[PDB]
Amino acid sequence: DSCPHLKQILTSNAKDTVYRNYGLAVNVALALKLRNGNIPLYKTSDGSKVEYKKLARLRNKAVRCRECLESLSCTYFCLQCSHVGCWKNGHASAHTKSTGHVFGIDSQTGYIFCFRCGDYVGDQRLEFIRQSKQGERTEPIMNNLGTETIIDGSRPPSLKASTGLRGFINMGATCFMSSIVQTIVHNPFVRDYFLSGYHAKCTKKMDTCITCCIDEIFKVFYGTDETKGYGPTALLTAAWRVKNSLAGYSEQDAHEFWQFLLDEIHKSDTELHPELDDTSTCRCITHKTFAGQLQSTVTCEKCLHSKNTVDPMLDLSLEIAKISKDKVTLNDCLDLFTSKEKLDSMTICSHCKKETTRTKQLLVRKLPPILAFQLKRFEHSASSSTKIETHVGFPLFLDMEPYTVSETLNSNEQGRASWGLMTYQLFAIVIHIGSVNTGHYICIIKNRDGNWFKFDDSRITLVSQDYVSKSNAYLLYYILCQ
Amino acid sequence: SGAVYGVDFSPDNRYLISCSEDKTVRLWSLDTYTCLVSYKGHSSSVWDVKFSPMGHYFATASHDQTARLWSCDHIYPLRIFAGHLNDVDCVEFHPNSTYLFTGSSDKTARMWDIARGECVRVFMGHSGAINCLAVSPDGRWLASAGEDSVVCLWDISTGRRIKAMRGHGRSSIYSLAFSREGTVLVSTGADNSVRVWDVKKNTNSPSAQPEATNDHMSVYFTKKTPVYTVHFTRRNLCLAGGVFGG
Amino acid sequence: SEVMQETIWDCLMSNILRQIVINNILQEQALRSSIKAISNDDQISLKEINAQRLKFVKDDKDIFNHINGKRSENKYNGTGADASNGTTDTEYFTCLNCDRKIAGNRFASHVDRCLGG
Amino acid sequence: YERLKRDILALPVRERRRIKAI
Amino acid sequence: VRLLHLIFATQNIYSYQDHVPLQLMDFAYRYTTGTLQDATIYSDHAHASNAGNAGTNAQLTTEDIRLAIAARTNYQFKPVPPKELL
Amino acid sequence: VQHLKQQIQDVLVESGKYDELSNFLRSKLYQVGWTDEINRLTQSIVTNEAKPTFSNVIERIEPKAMDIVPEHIKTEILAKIEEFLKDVVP
Amino acid sequence: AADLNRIVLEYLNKKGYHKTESMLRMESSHIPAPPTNIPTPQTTNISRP
Amino acid sequence: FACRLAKHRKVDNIDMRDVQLHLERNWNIRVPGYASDEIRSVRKFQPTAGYNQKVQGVAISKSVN
Amino acid sequence: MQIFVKTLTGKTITLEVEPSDTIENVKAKIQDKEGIPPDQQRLIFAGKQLEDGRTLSDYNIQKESTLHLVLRLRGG
Amino acid sequence: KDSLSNPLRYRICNNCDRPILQSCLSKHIKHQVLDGVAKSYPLPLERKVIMPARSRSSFLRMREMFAGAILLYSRTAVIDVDRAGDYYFSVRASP
Amino acid sequence: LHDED
Amino acid sequence: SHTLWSPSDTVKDAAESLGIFNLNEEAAKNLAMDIEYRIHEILDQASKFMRHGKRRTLHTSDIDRALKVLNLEPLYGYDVSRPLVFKEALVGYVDDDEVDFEKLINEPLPKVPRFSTFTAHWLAIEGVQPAIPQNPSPNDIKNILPINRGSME
Repeated sequence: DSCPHLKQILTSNAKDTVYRNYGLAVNVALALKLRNGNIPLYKTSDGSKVEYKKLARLRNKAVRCRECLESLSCTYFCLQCSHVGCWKNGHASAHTKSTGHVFGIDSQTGYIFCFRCGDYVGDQRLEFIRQSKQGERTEPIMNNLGTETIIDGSRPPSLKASTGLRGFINMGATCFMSSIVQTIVHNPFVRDYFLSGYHAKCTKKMDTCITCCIDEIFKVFYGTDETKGYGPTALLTAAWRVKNSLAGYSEQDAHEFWQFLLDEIHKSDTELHPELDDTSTCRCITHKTFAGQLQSTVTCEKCLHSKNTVDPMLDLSLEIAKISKDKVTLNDCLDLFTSKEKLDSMTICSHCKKETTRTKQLLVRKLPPILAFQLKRFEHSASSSTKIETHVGFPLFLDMEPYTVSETLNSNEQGRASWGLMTYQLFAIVIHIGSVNTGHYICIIKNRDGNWFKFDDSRITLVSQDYVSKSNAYLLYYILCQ
Repeated sequence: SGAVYGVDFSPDNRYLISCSEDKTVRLWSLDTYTCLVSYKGHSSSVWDVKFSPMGHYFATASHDQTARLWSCDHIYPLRIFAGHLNDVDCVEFHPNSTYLFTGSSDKTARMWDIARGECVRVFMGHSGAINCLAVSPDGRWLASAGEDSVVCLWDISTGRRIKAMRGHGRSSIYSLAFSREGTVLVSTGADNSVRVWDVKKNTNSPSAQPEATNDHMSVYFTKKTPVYTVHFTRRNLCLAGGVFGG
Repeated sequence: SEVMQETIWDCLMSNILRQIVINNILQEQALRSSIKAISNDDQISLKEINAQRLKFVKDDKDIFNHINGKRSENKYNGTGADASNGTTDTEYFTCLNCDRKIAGNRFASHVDRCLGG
Repeated sequence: YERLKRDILALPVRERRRIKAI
Repeated sequence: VRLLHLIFATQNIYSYQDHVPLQLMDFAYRYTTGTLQDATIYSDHAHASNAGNAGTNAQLTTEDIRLAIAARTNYQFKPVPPKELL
Repeated sequence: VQHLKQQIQDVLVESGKYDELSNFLRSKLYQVGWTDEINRLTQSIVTNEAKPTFSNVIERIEPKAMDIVPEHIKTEILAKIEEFLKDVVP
Repeated sequence: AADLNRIVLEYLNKKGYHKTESMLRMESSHIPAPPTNIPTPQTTNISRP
Repeated sequence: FACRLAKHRKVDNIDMRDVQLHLERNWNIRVPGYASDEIRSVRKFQPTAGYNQKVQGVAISKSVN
Repeated sequence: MQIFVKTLTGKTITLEVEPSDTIENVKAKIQDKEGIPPDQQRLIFAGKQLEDGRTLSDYNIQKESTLHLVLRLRGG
Repeated sequence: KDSLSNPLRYRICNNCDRPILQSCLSKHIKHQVLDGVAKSYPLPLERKVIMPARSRSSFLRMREMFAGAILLYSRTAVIDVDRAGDYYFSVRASP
Repeated sequence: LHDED
Repeated sequence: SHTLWSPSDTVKDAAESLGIFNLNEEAAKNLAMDIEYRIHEILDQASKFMRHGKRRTLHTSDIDRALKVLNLEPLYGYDVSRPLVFKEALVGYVDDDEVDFEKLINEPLPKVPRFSTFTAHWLAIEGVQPAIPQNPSPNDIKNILPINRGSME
């Protein structure tokens, strides 16, 4: 199975030389390094500033073939010299025949290719964690009898816990809780915060601390710990101690539960600081991942654009009443949100002394890494509320370009189109079946390899993308990609 | 008097029947090439007229949203079948010759007992019309072909299609047929192509025989010719008929 | 200009395809080496890619079976009672606050009355 | 033809009336 | 008329012969002429004609048009499927 | 000679226009669903052929993956590459 | 979909000669026929017009 | 049809003289008897200026321009 | 001071308030304009639902800030 | 960047079963608008219904016979003398 | 109807 | 307005061509409604006659029969030959004129085509499609991909 040519090398100092050369090669593609030749500076493009610098750019020093001089994405950086060869004309393969240097690093992804096999070396656990700097800790990290007798030792995930896919039994009306929790534990930023152990600053226990209960859900779902329902039960016990209504006895809103969990995480990060951080600008997981800001503009009838207000948001609540009676898309909902209104308010303009009805607009000032949307699926009538059950078409990739502040103000100007494409990927959906006062909540999440899963309390099932896009979305979870 | 829309032969093969839009059905000999009888019980255009598998009884389909089953001796119909909210495009007889399958532009299909008059089963789907139907010799299987361009294989007892063969681009499917022994069928269409389909890929007799969707053995294209029919001979081969040349 | 432009596009397209395929082949080689009896990946409850010949986790077209091919309760059948084959109605959890077995669908309502104490 | 047809329909001033009949 | 092509587009029939739009428009003109003609007769009828009794002033509300059309479909225009009869 | 293509690419990278082409193509291919379609096609071919061998998998993916590129993306990115070349070639 | 099951089951509830027992057999319109055979002229005789 | 045409008369009352008209109009049955209701209008084919303007306009388009 | 509320339809309305005004008071003003009772209103600012007994200043709501009004969709 | 590029990369501690991110292991071990608009769905004004006198008469006759026998009281419509000319009307549904 | 019946 | 067929001018043209003045607007809206429905009605009937001739390009015989079946008067005088113009005309636009007239004598003779005779060939012996006789080559790769889909062979 494993590559025998690499296995022949892996015997001591030769293994260590291979560790160093992979770690050196990956460093110029790692976002978190001073050696990074593409990816440190993002402005009006994901790939601007860096990518194309003459001295040390990734395109001319790693994506450029030595033999044919072409700029082709499929290139390999050699482990035994500073040569770079392309796939397409066989030049990396020509080098491996001619000089005997048979191992190359893919310049797009960092993956190791063995040109004697004709395949990537992907199965070796050391190789995979070696690039992220764990090569010199490998003997403690590995599971051996000489770790287990005197120190903790690590194992790879079990087969049926590797993706964290697990049902949460309905305990009365806990579908509003279950649907939200599945979005949270399959959210990568949240998952990686928990698996990194950042809550190792904690007050201690899952009886009392809501963040610890969420950590126990992660441990039970992706690892081995007490019992399958234990972390959800601990979360119910903690939720009861802070707010009985949202503790799962009675039907409740999913968006209110989403905000409640993120606020309790923010409170835990606040309580465990050695001194009080100002909020905003908080440094917790919630306000570095879901926090954006609106710009509420006020435009007077001389075109004076002041005073503009800046409002922090963790989600956007979008009206669908127009959209339900029009072309039924999510983009049209966003255009309704960023529309200009002429208000009912008292207005006195400082510059011209006009008392005309002010123009107000809402535009995005700061975009979050994860963008959460609530569709306002409810309307109010003659002393009664009803549910807006209409389908709303949402894309799998969402461009937030025409909803950002200053783009609208550059339309017709010399700076028109100075704001670039900002592309989110859809990774989760929460849907509601039933009316405005009674129903059921189902979650749908997406993970690696493009797979989509549907979560219906205890029932987890595989689902195609084309059945996910037909669902009556209430909450939509979008993660930045470009 | 009017255009001709359906024709059918006698299995003893010395007679011939031919419907039209002038609400006539007519009978011809074949040793003198001569008419013998006229028939009239219909209020509107008659689309397709088909004999019984045995002889003696024939049936017709019309725009009067009704179907009449005839004999050949008596001149006015024996039974009248009425269950369609639109025009009855096609008619066919199951191999026992005690059932009739009407299919219509109402996007539905129906089955009738010739003696009873009234509809034993109804099959619904196929967003679009219907044009042609077929029966597999063994008594489980009927074929629905329509403007939607998706062939649907139906099971009489279930009332739910066993398979949904997908292919044939986006054009009307005019004709189709099964084998001598139900192993294979054939569609035939207006997208200038014929399309052999296997039928037993996922049915109750899963014959697989291993090495857009499947259940699609091969497609034979034509020289810009819409095709209109087929006829499996006794032997392996089909026999086709099309128009328009080049 | 067209031939040079197609050549530039083809280099962009081939590099992108090769990058995606490398990521796919390495991941699946890792999953097969790690788990030799791999039938299903971890996956999620939400459906992934539509079923294929390398579909991991049990996929039911009929919508009735979970990722292990087991019935949850997607059938409201039964004899008018004990129905569901026993889903969550016939399950129980041991409550650590009072030492009682509690029906699982009643844990939330039990907690509010039990933790009162 | 469809896109050109809609563009020519917009060439007439009745594009507004066409837009209202939704 | 280009709008007639636009209406053809609703039924997936983009294969016309260009005589059809002339013909169907001619038809609708003929039809509506007859319709709002006999509806005008009925508007006269409410205005109580003979060989000189009163004037003739036109309003032509929708009810008269409804009358003038129901008479036509009394002997035309293939109606709802008469299933029960059959 | 055949160094014309490399020299042009060097101009496109150094001018900053290669980044703008590469980002635009990636933004379109992601948005029209192509990126997730290639991933699904790659997983399907792995299952079909019973192999995660990169060289064998790539040969059945890459022809099909190139063909999946919508006409709109292909002719739009081509037109943009052509326009940047129109500026620097006689 | 499920609404059709709801409505037809309420219908059959109202049909007094459709009890709960046989109404479920009525819902067995999703089991098809067995694979049967063609009557070769080995055993089965002909029939008359 | 008679009762409908009587209700059309904006008076909720009996039906007379509507049968004679309905017969004379839809069927070809005239009755030379009791009611006497005719059209009274030649149904002229020219309202005020603008229609015959269109007539002469398309006429000159036909002949010359 | 003036603040704004983006209502259920997306229409924005204006309220005259003091920094010290309580959430109850604000909800009463919204009811006067929109006709939704206070116990049916959820008022969101900066990712939090505004709670009765608290003031606008407790949530850092300033001149020309915008509050977002929603209802509740209950499920079990 | 590319959060769904590969699975969550982690290892499990063999002492306490916790999933551990790789960076935490060592420390834990210590135009078209008009197409969309063109959805008119036109209607007629009036439709005919082919219904003779005989069929409905026999039906209604036998109906009111059984209605007076088992249990006006039949299932009837209700039309107002005013605002008629509409196309569907309500029902009394008196048992 | 036909003659004999 | 309500629907297509703008009754501000179309129905107005009709009525003001008759010689009235007082057609309330909503009435003409409803009239547009009715005539559009009649259009869809006749159009579906002629489609029913279209797909019995197993063709696509609907000809005039289809709608003529479709009238004859609706107990509705026919419509004469529309020949396929001598094609259409829709000449323009302007007024202080209307885009209507017909300048195909002014004949005095005709003495032309129609030419008869061949009878309908059939051309057999051979196609698809045992799965494989020959290209030597009257058949296609692989040129359906150039066809419009929604049309003529699938190729397995």
